[PDB]
Amino acid sequence: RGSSAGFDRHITIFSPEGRLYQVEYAFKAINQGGLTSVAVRGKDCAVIVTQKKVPDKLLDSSTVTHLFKITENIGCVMTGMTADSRSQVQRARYEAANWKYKYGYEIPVDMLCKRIADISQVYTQNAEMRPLGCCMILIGIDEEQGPQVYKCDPAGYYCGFKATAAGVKQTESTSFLEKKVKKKFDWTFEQTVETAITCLSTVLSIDFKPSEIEVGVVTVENPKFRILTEAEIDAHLVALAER
Amino acid sequence: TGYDLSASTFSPDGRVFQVEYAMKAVENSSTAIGIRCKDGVVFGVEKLVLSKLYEEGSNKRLFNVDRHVGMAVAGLLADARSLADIAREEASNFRSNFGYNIPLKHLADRVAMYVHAYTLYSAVRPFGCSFMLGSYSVNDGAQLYMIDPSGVSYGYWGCAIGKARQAAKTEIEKLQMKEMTCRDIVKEVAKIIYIVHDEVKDKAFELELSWVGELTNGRHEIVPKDIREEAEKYAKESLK
Amino acid sequence: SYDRAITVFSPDGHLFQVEYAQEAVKKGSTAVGVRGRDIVVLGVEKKAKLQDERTVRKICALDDNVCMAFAGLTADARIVINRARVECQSHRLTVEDPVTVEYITRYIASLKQRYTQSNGRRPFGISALIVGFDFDGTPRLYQTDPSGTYHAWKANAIGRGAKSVREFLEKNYTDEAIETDDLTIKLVIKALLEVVQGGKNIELAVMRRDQSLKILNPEEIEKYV
Amino acid sequence: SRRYDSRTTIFSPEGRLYQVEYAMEAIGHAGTCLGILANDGVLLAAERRNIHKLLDEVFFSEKIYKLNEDMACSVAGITSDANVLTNELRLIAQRYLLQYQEPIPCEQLVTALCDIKQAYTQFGGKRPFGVSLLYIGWDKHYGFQLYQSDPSGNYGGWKATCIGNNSAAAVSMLKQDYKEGEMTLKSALALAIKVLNKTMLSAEKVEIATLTRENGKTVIRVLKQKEVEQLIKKHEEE
Amino acid sequence: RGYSFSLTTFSPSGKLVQIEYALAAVAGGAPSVGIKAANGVVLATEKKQKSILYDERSVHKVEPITKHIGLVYSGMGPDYRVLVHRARKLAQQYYLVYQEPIPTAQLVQRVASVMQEYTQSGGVRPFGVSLLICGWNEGRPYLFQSDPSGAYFAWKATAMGKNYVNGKTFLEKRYNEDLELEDAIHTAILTLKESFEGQMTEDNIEVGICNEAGFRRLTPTEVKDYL
Amino acid sequence: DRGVNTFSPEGRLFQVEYAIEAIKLGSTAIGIQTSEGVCLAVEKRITSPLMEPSSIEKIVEIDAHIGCAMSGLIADAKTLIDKARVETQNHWFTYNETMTVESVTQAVSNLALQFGEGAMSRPFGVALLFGGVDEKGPQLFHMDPSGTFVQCDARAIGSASEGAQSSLQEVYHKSMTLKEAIKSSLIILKQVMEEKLNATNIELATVQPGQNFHMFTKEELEEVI
Amino acid sequence: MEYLIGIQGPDYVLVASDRVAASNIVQMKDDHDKMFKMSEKILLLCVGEAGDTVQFAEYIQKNVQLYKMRNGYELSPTAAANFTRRNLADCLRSRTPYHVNLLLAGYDEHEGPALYYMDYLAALAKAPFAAHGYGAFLTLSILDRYYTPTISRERAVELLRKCLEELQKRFILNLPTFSVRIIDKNGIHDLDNISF
Amino acid sequence: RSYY
Amino acid sequence: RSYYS
Amino acid sequence: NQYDNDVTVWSPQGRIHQIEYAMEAVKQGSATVGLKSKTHAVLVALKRAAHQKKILHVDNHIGISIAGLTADARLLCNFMRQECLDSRFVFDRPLPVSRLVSLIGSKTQIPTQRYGRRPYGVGLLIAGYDDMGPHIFQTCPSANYFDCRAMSIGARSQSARTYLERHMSEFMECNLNELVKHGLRALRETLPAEQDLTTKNVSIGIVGKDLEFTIYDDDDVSPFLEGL
Ligand SMILES: *[C@@H]1CC(=O)N(CC)C1=O
Ligand SMILES: *[C@@H]1CC(=O)N(CC)C1=O
Ligand SMILES: [Cl-]
Ligand SMILES: [Cl-]
Ligand SMILES: [Cl-]
Ligand SMILES: [Cl-]
Ligand SMILES: [Cl-]
Ligand SMILES: [Cl-]
Ligand SMILES: [Cl-]
Ligand SMILES: [Cl-]
Ligand SMILES: [Cl-]
Ligand SMILES: [Cl-]
Ligand SMILES: [Cl-]
Ligand SMILES: [Cl-]
Ligand SMILES: [Cl-]
Ligand SMILES: [Cl-]
Ligand SMILES: [K+]
Ligand SMILES: [Mg+2]
Repeated sequence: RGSSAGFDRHITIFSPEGRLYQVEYAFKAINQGGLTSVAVRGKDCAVIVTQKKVPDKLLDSSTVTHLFKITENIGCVMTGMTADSRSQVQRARYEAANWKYKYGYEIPVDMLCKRIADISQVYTQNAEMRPLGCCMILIGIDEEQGPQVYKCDPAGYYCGFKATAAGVKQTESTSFLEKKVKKKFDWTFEQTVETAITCLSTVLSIDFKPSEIEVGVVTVENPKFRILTEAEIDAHLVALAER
Repeated sequence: TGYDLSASTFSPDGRVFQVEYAMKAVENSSTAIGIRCKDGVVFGVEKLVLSKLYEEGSNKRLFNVDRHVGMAVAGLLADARSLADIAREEASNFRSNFGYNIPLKHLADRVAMYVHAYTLYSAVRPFGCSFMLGSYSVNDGAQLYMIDPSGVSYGYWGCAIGKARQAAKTEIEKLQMKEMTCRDIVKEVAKIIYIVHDEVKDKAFELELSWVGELTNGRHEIVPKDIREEAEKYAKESLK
Repeated sequence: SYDRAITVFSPDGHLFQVEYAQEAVKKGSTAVGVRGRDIVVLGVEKKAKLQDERTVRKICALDDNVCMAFAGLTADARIVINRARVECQSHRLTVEDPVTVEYITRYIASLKQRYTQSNGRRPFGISALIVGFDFDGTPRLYQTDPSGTYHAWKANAIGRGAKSVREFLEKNYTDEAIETDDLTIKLVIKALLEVVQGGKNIELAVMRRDQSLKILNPEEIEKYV
Repeated sequence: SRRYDSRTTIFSPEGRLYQVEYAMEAIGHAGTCLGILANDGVLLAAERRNIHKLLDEVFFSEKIYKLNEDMACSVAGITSDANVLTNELRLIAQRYLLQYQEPIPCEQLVTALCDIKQAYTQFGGKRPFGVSLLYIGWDKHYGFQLYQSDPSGNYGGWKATCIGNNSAAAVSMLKQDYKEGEMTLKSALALAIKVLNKTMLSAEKVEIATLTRENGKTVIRVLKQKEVEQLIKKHEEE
Repeated sequence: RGYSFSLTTFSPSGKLVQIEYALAAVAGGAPSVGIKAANGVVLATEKKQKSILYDERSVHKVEPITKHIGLVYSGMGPDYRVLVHRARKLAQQYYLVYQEPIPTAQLVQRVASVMQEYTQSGGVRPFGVSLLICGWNEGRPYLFQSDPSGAYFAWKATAMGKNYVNGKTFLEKRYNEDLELEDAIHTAILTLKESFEGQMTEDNIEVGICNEAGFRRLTPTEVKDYL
Repeated sequence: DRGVNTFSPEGRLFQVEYAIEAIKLGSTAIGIQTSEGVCLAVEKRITSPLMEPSSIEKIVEIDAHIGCAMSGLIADAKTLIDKARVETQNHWFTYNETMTVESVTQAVSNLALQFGEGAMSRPFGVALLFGGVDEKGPQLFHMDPSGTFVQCDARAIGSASEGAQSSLQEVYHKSMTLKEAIKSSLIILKQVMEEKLNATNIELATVQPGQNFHMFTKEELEEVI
Repeated sequence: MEYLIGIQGPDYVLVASDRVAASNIVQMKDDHDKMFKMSEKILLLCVGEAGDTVQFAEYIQKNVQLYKMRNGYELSPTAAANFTRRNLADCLRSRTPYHVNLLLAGYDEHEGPALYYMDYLAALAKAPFAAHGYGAFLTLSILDRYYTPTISRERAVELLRKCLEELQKRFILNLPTFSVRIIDKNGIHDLDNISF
Repeated sequence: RSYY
Repeated sequence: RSYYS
Repeated sequence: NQYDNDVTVWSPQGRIHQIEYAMEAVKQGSATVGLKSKTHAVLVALKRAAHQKKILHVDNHIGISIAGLTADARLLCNFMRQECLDSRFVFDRPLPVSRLVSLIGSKTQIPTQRYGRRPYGVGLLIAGYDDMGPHIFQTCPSANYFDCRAMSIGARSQSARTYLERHMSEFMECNLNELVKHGLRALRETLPAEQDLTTKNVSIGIVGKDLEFTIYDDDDVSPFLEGL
């Protein structure tokens, strides 16, 4: 019951309970960022929303982002340690480019997520490096399945979701999103951008300015990953206010 | 017993202490600042004089990493010099492969990913240095980036590293740098260094100044001696 | 591959792993060597019923003109013996002469020394007594130990109770004792009977001038006892 | 990293190899396994540690492995390590046959594997194999043979031996009952049941293989359950 | 670089503790059941459907290796994916040489060999997974288990994961050899139902079958019917 | 726990410190440099009358013009001696001339400190006296496990070197003849040795401008005593 | 070229080889020996390219001797022949092929006498008699004519003498002396040289 | 244990 | 121990 | 304790103890002094049997003085010699002194960041002459390097540094004789009050505008000591 032996808290060897403490500590590392991200998919699109905290006025806020283009058709949001995050983004871009080169078609979102997760698994089994203290959420359109939302973690777990979250208010976001799908017919989100912003606003108790969040979208009609401008975000925040 | 001996070890609260300890080495260094203005970037360094036996110009903390890119450092200087070499090699390789000058943002990203690679393993230790990269071109305008020991990279209007970072930022925030020329900024940079300089604790320092902008035709250069001396005199008289 | 420095210096200039290797030798069965006038004799203590005697022998031929006995880790010994056997053939190949007893000793010793200064390896836990004749028909007896030191002896013992046997040989190794072939073999048996308390649990081998190794039968050993 | 290295291939202050000794501890907790040499063959008798009711039994044996035409073996210790080593034995045997176009003599096969085991105790910084093996075989040099190897890479020839659980008690019974040079296969069989009777009786709980010569050719056969159930009945009368 | 020393070693009592701790990860895993019938094998597992937000069809626990071989696991999901990839690769390498589908037993042996490597090789921990492998070759069904050590066993029926001890005695009571595949699926679901509680649907269990026609996962519709 | 390439707070390599301590476990060697040549003298330190004294070799020939006395862990020295022998022959091959005593010493000391993490796991636990004659005249050099080498007029190494060095500084003068130097070192060896000095338990060698490296025979030692 | 000949009888093998070492137009040695003792009852006779012959044969020699030292008993002639073939065949497509033609002659205690023929391509054949060199073209038919499996050692020597006389008569090269050896249960015996 |  | 001699 | 055995371990105070310990090694070496005028660069060294060499030739235009581990010193000297040879081979011109020092810093930094490696336990004074005139550089176990008007390293070198600061305003305009004497006087400060500079314990190296790097020992240093 929380027992330890030897170096089971220093390197990724099993504890008496069969736990990997270093892996568990990597999840704690995600929260050191102090940010929360939300993703939701509908029939028509998939959306990622994250906090944008710019505490320093001397920062060029245009260079502060957690949204990343992996390919033209795949976007992602990164939660956790920033430099670890960027490294995983580069790897995703590499895996996706290499896939296209070898196989002559764009990597499916599920496959890219699986690949990143398989890479993370290695860090949980080999003692000499640490896991990355970050979390990746991928969005894209699949030709057959429609909009996709995938998430992988430092343990090397991955899954597709109707909606998901990451970061500080992950559990509270999951609670909010669960209570909303159970109401919709056929357990499916309809107003997806509105759902994501509302979820994040509730769990944080903020009520955002357009400069305080980032929004990325893929749609069935427009598969190319797109980052909303400040004016585009505002039109959503103004609409969610005037009901 | 301790969770702070290896960069390949997380603490129970999800911290990597070796990276944090390397950042402390930066915090113990004297201050360097970068300010992005209308038509370029200016760098200034409080360079502590440890001995009167040293030559005026010894232990430079300002580097050219490409013809259009300057670098200002704080922390363990040997580590900083090796990062200057990494950056130079990266700029050099980019030109060979792609056939043009490396964009500043791309260089920052590339060097940062190199820095980051040293935060993962027991086989190596994190760099004990932070640095700023500055550049100007007509197409890209003025750009200023800063990288820390963890490998984080962001762009700035104004930036400070070293022991008087917070005090330097306070002064920098008072400037409307976007509207100012490099000529005006060198004076302000000199001023801010003289303000944050702890005259009681650290005795003697040389001011080190460089710039890149329209006035240098996108080439990173040392600020001319005559302009540097004018800035020193202005900073000295302002501190009255 | 594994590159940990295993043999290192301690305060006082000790190489602990080598000293521990020497302890492994002392846990080994006693082995005695005597150089005679025109004969060299090796004798070893034996540890059982139901065991095949042929398979577990502590006296081994390296070449036609060289053989050795060992004390310590028996697995380590097999490795050293086979290394030496290869080297004896490489020498015959390159110089067209059989190895001198000193040459092969020097080889075995330097092999052992290397395992005291190489990364990722522990020392060999054996000592060896190496006997034979040179081209000019001079009888030879050498000893090697884990450190890689080697010396020539008139007579010597290694393994458990080597110190007692050595002190016996010091008082007993005279011209009268090595005057004939029968008395040379006897001196070895007597040396062994000093620590084996036995006589039926001893293996013995003789080597004469250009005549190859001859291992004595239990019936022939019972005659001396 | 020197911190995390358990240093598996070093000497203790007494000149002992701890990993080797701990490996031999593992073997002492493994299923009983014994071999007996006779005038007309060799046999292996093993305790099955797979005695669950829901097991399938898909192979002809569980603890007895054929190595080549003239040789079989049995194992005590870590099962997975035994799989590595037995595969390697098959490779060595085939490498010899390729080279010489004759079967590998039994002792040569044992020596070759023991060299691998010895290497793991001296360099590479890995844990040794936690396996003792009993080898039975025939060659043109020494005829019927029985060998035993242990984790350090030591081996020896035996007329009868035992490894695994209660092997000390078994070796005692063998010393008393084994008639040196007068054993047939039928009497060796009897003695094997008698020894396994004390140290452990059911036909499902034991496994017996014999090695004989028929028409200038080696026969290795695992006794059927009917033959074993008849041997168990023949003892209880005594 | 990479560590060259073993992270699994023998303890004074002759135990390999890392393997035992690996088995603790297995025993803490979600329950899995394997039943070999007269004319097929069935693999069944619980999906820790901790939320309705999951897309349960996005990842699978019951996985094809070849056309005639399938597998499931108890323990650590990411470790399982490694072994699934290796098994698929080993099956193809065999096919390229022999131009014949790999026998189930041959696949298990090769996979178990990989699992053995991680108990001895430098700088790695063992896998925290046990495998249930099913197959059909030589007009005969097969069910194997492979444990973290690399030891493998052929089973008529077994269970692994949480409450496997209780599951095994449940099977010992409800299994005869003559039982056919249709009935074997029924009793496999009931075995998982012993240690479930949470209202069983076709979304929180996965079932795979193996017969003459080969290995396939049961479709959600097929599972709904058996419930 | 600690690595082979660790500095102490005092700025010393631990392993090198410990290797220098191991020299003190060695028997005493003496070298004296005169204008008439250099002499080397070493205590054999016989541990048993059964051991052959001539199989203890602590003075060796490097080339016709260079000798070498050793003290410490003798097995470690063999690899250093080989390097010196090979290097002198490499120099002859390339340049068709004799390699200077200094150059040989320099080449051997290049090996030291070349350890760390199947390469060398630890420093060599031996000290060397190189004595020879080149175009600069007779020369004696000392090298220790650290790889430091230096020219010496007179030097003692081994267990009783501190006392022997005191004796040397008293007796040595620059105009001193070689015959005096031989007698001096034998008198000093006599007083620092545990056992009684005779013709079988010491070694002596000279190199002169006139003649090649010469190991003193038994009869030549008796004359000197 | 160099000449090799072997004749297997009921309980012995008789072997002979020329004793000339040639270079260009001159005989450089007239007491050359082309036979290598592998063990007490095995001879390897080796001809072919300079360097390759002695390098290959001595390699096999030292390996056959190493086997004996390691195992306490010797390779059988058949095992030695296959070992030889393995090595030569392994080198065939390597950077270091050996251009050698061999006879291996031996007596086994259980199998009796044996004679093996091997060419540089490393094809191995057991033969009751065999010959290498240009001389073989002139002598093989004499062997075919007169050989019987039960031939005595006395007759084998005279049949060898017939072959050697044919070389003196008909062969364009000067081969005046021959090494002669016999292997039986008592080991290798040196017979008198046959000289002209 | 089951791995013996 | 049985691994000496 | 746990922060001082590995060069890859940062302490909580942002230090690396192994590097600091390596710097102690140079303090245990005997004193050496370097200073320059506008035309010449001079090295002076105290030598601790013959007196141990301290000044080494690198190229016709570069020489060094050493303090610390002798073996590390030769390893670094060999690297430096090689770099100079490489430059002359490729470009047919001497390697600029500042470029060599940069190469040294880059080389000596590598082991300070890699596990199982150790810093170079040696400090160098480097005297050179090139297109930019005379130079004195100092290199450290930390892999840092300094461009000096004058410098002293080794045991009791603090008092040599004190002398140098006092007199450095007149160094630039000194002829060679006066510049060497300044170096000798500074080095003499390191000595106990009774001990004196002799021809046995002093080593001098000189490079300048029209003089290749030359080392003076024994009888050759007599002219320089006579003027004191
Ligand atoms: C993805 C699909 C699913 O049901 N799981 C288990 C909770 C996932 O992680
Ligand atoms: C700077 C670098 C160096 O070697 N030292 C002497 C200890 C410094 O002060
Ligand atoms: Cl909705
Ligand atoms: Cl900072
Ligand atoms: Cl070796
Ligand atoms: Cl002993
Ligand atoms: Cl076979
Ligand atoms: Cl076979
Ligand atoms: Cl390692
Ligand atoms: Cl896969
Ligand atoms: Cl297939
Ligand atoms: Cl399927
Ligand atoms: Cl000494
Ligand atoms: Cl040194
Ligand atoms: Cl410094
Ligand atoms: Cl200093
Ligand atoms: K890890
Ligand atoms: Mg060729």
